Amino acid sequence: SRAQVLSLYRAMLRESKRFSAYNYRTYAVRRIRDAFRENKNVKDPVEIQTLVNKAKRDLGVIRRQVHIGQLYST
Amino acid sequence: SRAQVLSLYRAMLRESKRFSAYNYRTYAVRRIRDAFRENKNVKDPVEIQTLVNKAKRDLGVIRRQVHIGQLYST
Amino acid sequence: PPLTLEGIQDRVLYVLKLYDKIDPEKLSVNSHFMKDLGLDSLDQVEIIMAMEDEFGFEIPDIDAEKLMCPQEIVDYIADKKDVYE
Amino acid sequence: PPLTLEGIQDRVLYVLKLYDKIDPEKLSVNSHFMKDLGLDSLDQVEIIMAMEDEFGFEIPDIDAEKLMCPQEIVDYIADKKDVYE
Ligand SMILES: *P(=O)(O)OCC(C)(C)[C@@H](O)C(=O)NCCC(=O)NCCSC(=O)CCCCCCCCCCC
Ligand SMILES: *P(=O)(O)OCC(C)(C)[C@@H](O)C(=O)NCCC(=O)NCCSC(=O)CCCCCCCCCCC
Ligand SMILES: [Ca+2]
Ligand SMILES: [Ca+2]
Repeated sequence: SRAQVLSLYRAMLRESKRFSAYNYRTYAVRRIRDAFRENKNVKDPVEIQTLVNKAKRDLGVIRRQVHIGQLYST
Repeated sequence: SRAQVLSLYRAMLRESKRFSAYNYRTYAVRRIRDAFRENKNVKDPVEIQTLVNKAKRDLGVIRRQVHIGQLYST
Repeated sequence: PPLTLEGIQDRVLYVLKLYDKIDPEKLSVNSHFMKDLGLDSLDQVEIIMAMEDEFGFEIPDIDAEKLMCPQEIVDYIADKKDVYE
Repeated sequence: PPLTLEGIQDRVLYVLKLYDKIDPEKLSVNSHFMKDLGLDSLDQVEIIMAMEDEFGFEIPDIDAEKLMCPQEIVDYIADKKDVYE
């Protein structure tokens, strides 16, 4: 649903800001924006659920990468 | 100074609330309240600093006890 | 149920009627904790902590230290919970 | 320097003048992001995140999703930072 997509969009952009390197913050933001926008006008509901599940999963990937980056920090 | 005493008073009461057992929350609160009040009308400035330093120290004691309690929890 | 100004004031005064150091017959919505109710600033810290418990959120130190009568507390809660009627 | 309503509005509009998707000549303090500026709700999420960066605090999702013109943002910032003039 619309609300779920926008909540995940915001959450992923929030996590992206937590990367310490400027280049990787911009990389994550660009990837998130293009990935959500390129599906804006998808209509097939099951295809929407599939894409929502990908966002849910990649939000986990982003959070784990943030944590690992913190462990390699100084 | 007045502001420092009241900041520490509030901080200690806040930490007291984090104990899991009702009896120990009430024990800590009672001890904090009596200890600050029984010195309300102290005038000797160096004696005030001494009591402020005790509050600073016992705030650390309270925080460490809270943490240890969390480790013994379920 | 969503918060209202009437509910906020009723609950603020309720919390104060349970604070055993206050003389029940001097308490009003504009009673100054110090000048009118004979409390001190140690009491005031405890009173605002009791308001945090009643309404379910923390009040920063800089804000809490300014609230010295029930009406000021009501106005603050209403502001922070965005209550207009 | 303490925040003022004038400073809040100037900085809100500044942030929007740096958002490259907005047509500069349609932007006004009452421009609706969707109906007037041709943005969508993905853009709106990004705009409010940019306001968080400018003013230094986070806006809860339920609040952020309602802000759809600059004046609404100004009113919200002023409220949350307790600015009255
Ligand atoms: P308010 O009425 O405007 O002001 C109240 C105060 C006390 C700030 C004011 O009356 C004042 O300035 N008094 C002067 C003397 C003074 O400052 N007294 C207080 C000193 S601080 C103090 O006594 C702290 C003692 C710390 C003991 C902690 C015990 C904790 C136990 C832990 C259990 C787990
Ligand atoms: P707004 O204009 O009111 O609404 C915008 C949306 C998109 C919600 C609306 O137009 C809509 O409902 N569209 C229907 C189709 C849809 O919902 N599309 C979006 C599906 S969700 C999606 O595409 C997520 C893809 C996840 C990819 C993540 C990539 C992350 C990369 C990480 C790098 C480290
Ligand atoms: Ca408000
Ligand atoms: Ca406000």
